[PDB]
Amino acid sequence: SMSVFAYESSVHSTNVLLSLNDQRKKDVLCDVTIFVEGQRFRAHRSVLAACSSYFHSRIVGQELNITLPEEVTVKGFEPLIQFAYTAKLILSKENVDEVCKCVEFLSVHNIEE
Amino acid sequence: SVFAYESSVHSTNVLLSLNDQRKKDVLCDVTIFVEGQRFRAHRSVLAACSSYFHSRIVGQELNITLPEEVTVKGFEPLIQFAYTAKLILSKENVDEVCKCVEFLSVHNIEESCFQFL
Repeated sequence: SMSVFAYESSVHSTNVLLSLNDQRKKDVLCDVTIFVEGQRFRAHRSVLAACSSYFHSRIVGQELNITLPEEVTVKGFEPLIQFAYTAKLILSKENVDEVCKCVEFLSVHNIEE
Repeated sequence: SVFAYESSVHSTNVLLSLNDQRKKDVLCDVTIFVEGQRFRAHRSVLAACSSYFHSRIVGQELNITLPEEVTVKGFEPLIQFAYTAKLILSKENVDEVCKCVEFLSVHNIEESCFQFL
């Protein structure tokens, strides 16, 4: 019958993000280093720009080194880079104000505040 | 006490953004040559989506020339799949797309739908 068919993968995007996270954790095929409180986080500039307006501004014109200022803490940032790369944001009484602030600062998209 | 949120759309937003960078030619790092046509992409995404690109990328400005088995008619829908999750097949393109999936070893495509067209 069929002249056309639109095949749709329900697993593909989750799989891309998983592979990008695996790249990140193994430090393979990354292209940016973020410095937070003197701690080095490896990442992909495309993914950071996708997930955050702040990173988008600091990346789009441009290896790359980005220093986040003292308002950004590791306790606040670490869960957000994990969100960026996993779709899962784990918050606790301990980290929630630091995370909340760092979402305003980095302008991280798609987080129900 | 803890709240853990899991977005089922988040990975689909990131891929949308990456597709938009790709179309604008912003933040890309590899150029693919197919039939003398130039396709800009992200090496990380091609590696994630294809064993062939993974081998050509992992230890490596990056230029990747696909051989004459790879055609634009076969390739274009697959680079679009890789960045959208949607593969549009037609009686015209389906054999070319199918061969190019075998050649590139593109992940996450149910091969049984080639048979519909």
